[PDB]
Amino acid sequence: GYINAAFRSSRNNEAYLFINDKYVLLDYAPGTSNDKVLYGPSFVRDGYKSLAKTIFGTYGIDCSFDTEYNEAFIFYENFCARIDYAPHSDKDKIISGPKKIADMFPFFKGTVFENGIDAAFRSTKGKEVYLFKGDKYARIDYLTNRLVQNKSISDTGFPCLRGTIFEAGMDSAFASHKTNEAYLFKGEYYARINFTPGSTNDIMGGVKKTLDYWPSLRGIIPLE
Amino acid sequence: GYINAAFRSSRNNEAYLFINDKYVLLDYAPGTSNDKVLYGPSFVRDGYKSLAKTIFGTYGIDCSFDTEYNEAFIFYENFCARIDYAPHSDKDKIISGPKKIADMFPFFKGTVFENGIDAAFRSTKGKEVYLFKGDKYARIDYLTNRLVQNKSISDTGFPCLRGTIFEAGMDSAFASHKTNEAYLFKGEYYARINFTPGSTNDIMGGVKKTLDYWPSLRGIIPLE
Ligand SMILES: [Ca+2]
Ligand SMILES: [Ca+2]
Ligand SMILES: [Cl-]
Ligand SMILES: [Cl-]
Ligand SMILES: [Cl-]
Ligand code: NA
Repeated sequence: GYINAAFRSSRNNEAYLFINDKYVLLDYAPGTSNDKVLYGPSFVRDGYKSLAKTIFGTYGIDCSFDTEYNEAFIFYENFCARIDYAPHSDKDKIISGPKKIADMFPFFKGTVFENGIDAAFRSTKGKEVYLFKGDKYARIDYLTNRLVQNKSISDTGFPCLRGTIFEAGMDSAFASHKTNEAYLFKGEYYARINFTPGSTNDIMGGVKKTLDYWPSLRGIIPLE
Repeated sequence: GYINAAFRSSRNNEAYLFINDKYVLLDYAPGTSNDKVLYGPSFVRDGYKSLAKTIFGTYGIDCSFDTEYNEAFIFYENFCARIDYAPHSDKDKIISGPKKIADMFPFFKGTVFENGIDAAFRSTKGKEVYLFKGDKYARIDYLTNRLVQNKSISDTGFPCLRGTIFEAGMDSAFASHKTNEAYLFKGEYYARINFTPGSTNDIMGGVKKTLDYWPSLRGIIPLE
């Protein structure tokens, strides 16, 4: 039971992390630690009124990514929804869905992404998102609803992950409030990366143990 | 666009039929051809407002059975919920779920029923129910949450069904308010059967074309 999904809040330096059927709201304070739990751990169904009687409320959220304003796509197995997460209030609502992935994103039909997605993060470019499944990644535009390029190997688009535990897949991710940086998680490990839409990038600090650098998560992960 | 799910109402001679993402409430006037549409066709989304923001609202119901009082279990693929259908009123609500079938009914783990069920009808005996998947059927008690006997081929428990289209599966079923009768559906066909819990068992006037004997369904099946 490690971090299964995450997205960047519209609130500065804040991020929602999903673990099993629970979530935490974190001030992740980039470049220090110093990170601090703001809310949770609590059941998704308790913190998100609009998700209470849904599969997301029962089983939690296994992938997500922020889009714009106070909205985010959330996933569980082959299903997804777009929600308004109304940060710091009880006014969350389902905007679109819930739908199967294939009905929300027709271009994933007959692909490995059809039955579920491992992780995703929001790009700094237009309305683009990177999504990950097994050792593959996709790059999409969620507004025009299109695949920007062929699905390919994670290391083809992210050469800096060659030779690390992340080359074979990742469990969760979110974009930082710092431009062109992102966090990737897998088991007890994380990495902070600098990406640039195009190619040639780097890992800032290498693969670190998560609890060594996110002290706020000590009594939380791994969740029994 | 055929009947996918159905259950018997607590109100005398009324049944709910599910087709695609819609439903109809029928006075099905048994042993007779004076059935009549009490309500619908309507979207499940619209008739049951407790389901509007769930997978059941988006995709409809593919299996169902009444339990007792004003309750019924509903299914869509590997998911199910127990609902109060609060007949001839608003105020329908979810009681339990949505949950995976294997979480609601743990004895189905590792069986063909784990990922979905074709059809079901409530027994006259105790809190027993007959559920169908492919050419197999199960007998359960939903109150005690117990598989009552081994999973058997459908023709092992309903020999009368041998040599008919039903021997290989049912799309949909519900129990009649008439004691020990049930209706079975598949394609443009249906049968009415007299069953006897724990014994054998017969067919009432053979397989008939549905539209011939259920005129109130004229504009409704096949739905687009
Ligand atoms: Ca995940
Ligand atoms: Ca069915
Ligand atoms: Cl998944
Ligand atoms: Cl792609
Ligand atoms: Cl749902
Ligand atoms: Na998923």
